[PDB]
Amino acid sequence: PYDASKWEFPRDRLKLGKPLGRGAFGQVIEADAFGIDKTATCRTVAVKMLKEGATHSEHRALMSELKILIHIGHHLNVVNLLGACTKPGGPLMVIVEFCKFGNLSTYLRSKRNEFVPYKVAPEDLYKDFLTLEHLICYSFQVAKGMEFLASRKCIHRDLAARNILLSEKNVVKICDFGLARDIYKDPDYVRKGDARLPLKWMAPETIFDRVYTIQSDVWSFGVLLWEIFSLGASPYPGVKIDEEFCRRLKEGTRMRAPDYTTPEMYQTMLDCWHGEPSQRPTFSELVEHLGNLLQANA
Ligand SMILES: CC#CC1=Nc2ccc(NC(=O)Cc3ncc(Oc4ccnc5cc(OC)ccc45)cc3OC)cc2C(C)(C)O1
Repeated sequence: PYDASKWEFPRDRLKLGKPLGRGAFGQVIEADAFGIDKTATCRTVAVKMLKEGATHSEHRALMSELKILIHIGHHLNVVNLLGACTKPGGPLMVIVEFCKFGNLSTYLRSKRNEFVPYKVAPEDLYKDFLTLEHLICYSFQVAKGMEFLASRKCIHRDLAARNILLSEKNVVKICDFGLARDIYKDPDYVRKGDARLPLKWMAPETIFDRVYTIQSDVWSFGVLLWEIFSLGASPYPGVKIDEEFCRRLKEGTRMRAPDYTTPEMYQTMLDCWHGEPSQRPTFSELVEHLGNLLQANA
């Protein structure tokens, strides 16, 4: 359902700005919302809306997404829904908290040179570098977000570092650009049947049987871990994404360890990549595991 008394935000109280992500039919825009949260307070927000080319079907899909985000609720590691513009005579707009640093994939890749496994040096004390603690922390935060989302009976279907955002104080948030990404222009999406699917993140039961579950999200999570500990590299490097790739993956062929991983983190990847979906760990198990890794790290 949609409770307008709670979620409806007047279009006039929203000041639209620069594009944040653009698709063919959808887009995410930066905006200035007046009193969306705390009474009479300006706040930077990100708005998802449709663009030229979009049809009634994309409009329907955007309303479903808004209703799903309403149903989800608040969690520190899930992008937070602030409101919506659903009234006639204007476009449908889904408003969320702004995440300053953008997607995790671009962010890690940009900071790849500023990576030091451990900050042991006394001179390095006052420098904003990426450490193994930071990477384990992001991995653990995504798992807490995915555990929360699992408890809400949701399935993501496109978990990847491109769908993780970085906010202030190293807080990561799960998101879904969806229509705000041009998948027909994007290389992470490969043509399979009548659609463009994120093949490199998909579990084998999804590539062949089109079966999406919380455990197939765990597989994607394993691929996301590879993205994190590769510092934003593209999965399966040098591999042609075709029928031979799909065949080998079902047989048990896995990715090699990324250049910045710890043996245990690659083991956690391998566990997430177990062929049988029931044998892959749960998000609740990954929270405790990654939580222990972060406590041992200190
Ligand atoms: C189990 C499970 C699960 C599960 N989890 C979800 C989590 C999130 C969503 N949808 C969204 O977040 C919509 C959305 N995504 C990214 C958006 O882009 C941004 C925002 C904030 N800051 C951004 C800064 C930026 O550059 C600096 C650039 C972009 C940004 C906006 C935006 O809405 C407006 C959907 C789901 C579904 C699939 C329903 O399921």
